[PDB]
Amino acid sequence: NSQPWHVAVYRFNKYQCGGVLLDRNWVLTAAHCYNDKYQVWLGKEEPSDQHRLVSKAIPHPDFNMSLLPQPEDDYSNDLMLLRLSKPADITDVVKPITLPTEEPKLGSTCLASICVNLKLLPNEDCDKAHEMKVTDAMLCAGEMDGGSYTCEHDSGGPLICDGILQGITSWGPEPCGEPTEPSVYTKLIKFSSWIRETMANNP
Amino acid sequence: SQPWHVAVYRFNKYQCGGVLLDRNWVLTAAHCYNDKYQVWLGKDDQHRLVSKAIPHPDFNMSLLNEHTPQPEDDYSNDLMLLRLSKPADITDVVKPITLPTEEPKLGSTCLASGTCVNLKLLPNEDCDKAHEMKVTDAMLCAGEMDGGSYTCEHDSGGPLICDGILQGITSWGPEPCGEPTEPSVYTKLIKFSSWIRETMAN
Amino acid sequence: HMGEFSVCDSVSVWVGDKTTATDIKGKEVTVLAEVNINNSVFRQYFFETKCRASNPVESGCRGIDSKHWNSYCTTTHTFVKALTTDEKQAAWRFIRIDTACVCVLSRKATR
Amino acid sequence: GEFSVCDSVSVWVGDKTTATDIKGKEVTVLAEVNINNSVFRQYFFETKCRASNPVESGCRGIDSKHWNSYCTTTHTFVKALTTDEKQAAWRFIRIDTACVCVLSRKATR
Amino acid sequence: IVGGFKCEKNSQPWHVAVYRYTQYLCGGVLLDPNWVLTAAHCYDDNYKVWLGKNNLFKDEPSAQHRFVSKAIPHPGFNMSLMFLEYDYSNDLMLLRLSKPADITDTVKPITLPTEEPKLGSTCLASGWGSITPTKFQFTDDLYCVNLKLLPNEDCAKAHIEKVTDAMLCAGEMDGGKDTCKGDSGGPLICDGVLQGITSWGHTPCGEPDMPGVYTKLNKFTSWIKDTMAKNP
Amino acid sequence: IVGGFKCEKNSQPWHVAVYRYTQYLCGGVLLDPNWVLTAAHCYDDNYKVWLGKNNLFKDEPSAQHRFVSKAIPHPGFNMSLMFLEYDYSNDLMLLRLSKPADITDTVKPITLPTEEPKLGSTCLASGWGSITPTKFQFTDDLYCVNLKLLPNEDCAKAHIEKVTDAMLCAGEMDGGKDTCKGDSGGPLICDGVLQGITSWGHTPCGEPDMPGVYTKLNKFTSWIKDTMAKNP
Ligand SMILES: *[C@@H]1O[C@H](CO)[C@@H](O[C@@H]2O[C@H](CO)[C@@H](O)[C@H](O)[C@H]2NC(C)=O)[C@H](O)[C@H]1NC(C)=O
Ligand SMILES: *[C@H]1O[C@H](CO)[C@@H](O[C@@H]2O[C@H](CO)[C@@H](O)[C@H](O)[C@H]2NC(C)=O)[C@H](O)[C@H]1NC(C)=O
Ligand SMILES: *[C@@H]1O[C@H](CO)[C@@H](O)[C@H](O)[C@H]1NC(C)=O
Ligand SMILES: *[C@@H]1O[C@H](CO)[C@@H](O)[C@H](O)[C@H]1NC(C)=O
Ligand SMILES: [Zn+2]
Ligand SMILES: [Zn+2]
Repeated sequence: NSQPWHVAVYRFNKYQCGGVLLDRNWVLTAAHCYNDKYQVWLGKEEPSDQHRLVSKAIPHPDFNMSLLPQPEDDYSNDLMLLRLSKPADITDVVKPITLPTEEPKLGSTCLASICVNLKLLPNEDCDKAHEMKVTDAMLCAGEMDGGSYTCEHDSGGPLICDGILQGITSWGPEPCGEPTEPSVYTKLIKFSSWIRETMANNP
Repeated sequence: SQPWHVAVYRFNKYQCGGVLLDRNWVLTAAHCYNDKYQVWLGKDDQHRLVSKAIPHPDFNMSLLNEHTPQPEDDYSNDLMLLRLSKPADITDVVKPITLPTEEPKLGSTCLASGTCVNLKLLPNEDCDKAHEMKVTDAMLCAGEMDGGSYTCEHDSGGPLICDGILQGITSWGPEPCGEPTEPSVYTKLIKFSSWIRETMAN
Repeated sequence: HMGEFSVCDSVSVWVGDKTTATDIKGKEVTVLAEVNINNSVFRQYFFETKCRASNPVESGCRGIDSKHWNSYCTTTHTFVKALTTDEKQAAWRFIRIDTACVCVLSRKATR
Repeated sequence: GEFSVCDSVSVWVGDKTTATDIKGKEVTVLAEVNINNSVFRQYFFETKCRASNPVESGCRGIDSKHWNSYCTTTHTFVKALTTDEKQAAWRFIRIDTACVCVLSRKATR
Repeated sequence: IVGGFKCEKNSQPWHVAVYRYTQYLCGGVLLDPNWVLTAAHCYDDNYKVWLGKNNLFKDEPSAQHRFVSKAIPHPGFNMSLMFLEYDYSNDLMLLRLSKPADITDTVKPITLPTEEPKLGSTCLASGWGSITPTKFQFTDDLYCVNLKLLPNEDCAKAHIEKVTDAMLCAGEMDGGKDTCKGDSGGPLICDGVLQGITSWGHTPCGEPDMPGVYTKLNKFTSWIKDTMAKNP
Repeated sequence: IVGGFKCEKNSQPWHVAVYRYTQYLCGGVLLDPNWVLTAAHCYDDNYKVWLGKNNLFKDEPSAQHRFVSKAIPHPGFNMSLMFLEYDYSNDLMLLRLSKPADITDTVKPITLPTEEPKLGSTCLASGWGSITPTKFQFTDDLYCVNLKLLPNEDCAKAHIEKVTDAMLCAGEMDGGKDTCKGDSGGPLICDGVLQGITSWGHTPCGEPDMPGVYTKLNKFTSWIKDTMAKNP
């Protein structure tokens, strides 16, 4: 019954990214997951599932396409909207999800899909792990304070803090990063007007 | 191409290897002892059941089955003869091997088998150095060292054919393998020839 | 959901609350959490991968011919050098760590 | 009796010079460790596959008519002394550890 | 059936060929016009039944063909089955036909046991299973073979799998005769009386000192007569 | 065949059922009295061939059953096929019969192409395959279905597996009709003239925007007569 908005973007010969369904026609993933061909698998093939082909790929212009590993790399504006060729069917396993309204509070509990309980940490905790460049247009989340930690990294996957969509997983070492080192997600409010625009101008 | 190699299927515990000595006899180790056996020859190839189990009387049965591995254990006399309920058919894949005649040279190039293997027959002190088990005069010691890639193989009861001739039988050793440079201890076959030849004839 | 998948399911975690381990010599040993080498403190974390189930499906592993083969998933181990205590000494010994989930087969005697 | 779906081999490796860091970059391994002279050498336990198609259909025991199969080598992360240009430290390197079977559905009807 | 002879034109009317849509699945015996008995391990999601057949690829008007509406396997069979020491104990399954069988000369029911079979008895086993030991070469014609009823100890000695008091051990010791893959659910008629149903054995089939194992039907005669009237 | 109708008795005399001993394997098309054609991925180690059949469990005298003495698969078929982007290109196989088909009213050969199919052509496909999309339920009766010859681009769009030069794309785009598991080796006759053989597709069958892929026989008519003339 868990996370119905999640989608798998079969990028053919490249690594399988994740994504969020925002509308019956729109899927939102990461720009670095860009490829020529795409196939979007929604749902839990075995029908409960759903698979649509993509008819339009639209990365943010303000992204560096040369990035398709060094610590002075700006993954800023890592966002992409994929439009399905036929609409997704709403079922008890496939549901869309709304763009953020309110600002994310530091210290909030967030979920993340060779589902995890994260905490929204201050951007500095990310900066100190010299992996990539961390900017105001990104969020920092880390799984915290237990004995054992998990190994997941779903590029383009949703970061849902306190019930609402707050981010989208940006770059990070795969399958997983290091034992206590946080991951960086693309802050969504900051790009809200862009998504609503690309969605109302490409139907 | 090691036709003498046999697999002793012990039922609900680890497998053991062995050597085929005669169309009718199989030679494995005493620590491989169990109540039920099944001998797999070749490669269901051939498979026979064992009628006569015979451990060397001078082995310690208390050393058998699940002791907490302490280094004061005298696995000496680790040897066993199994008799097949039915003879083994000789094929281009199932062939026996003769007992030793000559003493082993230290420095010899030896072969061993198997979660091949090119060894060298070292002095017993090299084994006595890894305080893993008690090393006596009724045992041999072999290790391997031509590089930076040592294979993880330890076949309980399997052969140690040195300078082309049979010389030993793999005794107790850590499984699957030991510390990366550590020698293994095999049972010396000459020291026990009289016992074999008589139990094979009488 | 629509593509490739493992024959046996697994999970990979980083372990940092490990206290006991059975080393390569078969001896129970105690694993410490912090190392001390060249003026620095780094905590001992081990990457482990275990099976999620012995039967991801009743018939055993996925995609096996259940009318010809008996199957089960089992956890495979590896050896990693870690800091340990064997009541008296503190030394770097190889300990047994869980690493994969492999499928094993046997032949069905059912006709 | 029993046998694996994909064959494997386990060896100890002591002649490892280069490896791939967890962050994805190259790194050079260091043979001896701890004190001024070889208190202990770096040995890594690796397990690779023997072949991708042990049986020309892929893995053993799969329903060839229904599934497409292939054996692949799975990796693990182990802490080890290494160096990047001049800075040397303890890094997690990618080490081979198992041989698992992968599956997809056969389109052939 | 390895090492056997072709059965006479219409000698085994109780013999049933259980299909799963269009593919062969197992053999079986006809107990009642409405009932067929086969082995639990033939459990699939559909059972067609071909009654009164001899050659699966010929025109036989004598034959009938029915469907099945219900399937009831004995609860003792571990369905994880369908470590080397497995227990295929209560291998048994009742199969209720849809419309009843037209009992004719070529389709006659066989009677259940009320007897503990005697050792040394000469038994008959039939089926469309393989004639070759290793490779699985099923037969078009129904084959028969004469086996000898050995004591359960011969089986336990040679097989790594459990031999229990619900199992009948039968076969030849010099080898060359044994039921094989695809013969399951078929009868083991000892001394004219149905005493068993082909369950498990060794591959390669027909090896010396390796007898087949058949389900002992007289330790189950209760569960059958109960479950038959119940119309479950 | 999902979404089809039961064929018209003598309508498909070229239709054959290839069996592997006692089990159904694939369908086929009869070309010469002593030659049958089926798909390459039906490669097993024995091929029995049922000719002139309409219902697999019924008594049809007009039928015949021949054994196969020689199998010749195209060298282009990557037989490792009996990562998701597979290439089942040259899916084709000639099966030479032991004793010839007795050409009659219910057993008639269909002629190889000269033509190159046109789009929009309505094509027919028959077979004992499934009538259910997801799980497989084979049919006793021979079903027939009328599909539309679509452009190869409709197939490459939806399928992750390579669609190539030696492939024909056919089906309906609304969904509801498409060959399915067990229909392989069958014919795809576009406007009276045979143009293809049923090779691969998508499971579930008959999904909207997911046509089936058939073997374009025109690109192989020279291999057929060559290997027929060499009486292999
Ligand atoms: C035959 O099929 C095999 C696949 O079973 C092909 O090998 C694969 O080739 C693709 C590229 O075409 C690679 O991405 C896969 O990794 C390969 N398979 C494996 C198991 O590694 C092979 O190339 C084909 N041969 C021909 C002549 O078509
Ligand atoms: C029926 O079969 C299952 C196996 O499929 C049995 O489970 C195994 O039982 C043995 C002991 O009898 C254990 O050693 C194995 O480890 C068990 N594990 C698994 C995962 O198979 C089961 O015991 C059998 N039925 C009953 C009723 O117990
Ligand atoms: C794109 O990436 C390169 C290398 O990281 C960087 O030098 C360059 O400035 C980037 N482009 C822009 C427009 O910033
Ligand atoms: C037999 O082995 C046990 C365990 O190693 C040991 O305690 C005992 O002393 C040995 N027997 C003799 C007679 O030394
Ligand atoms: Zn055997
Ligand atoms: Zn689909």
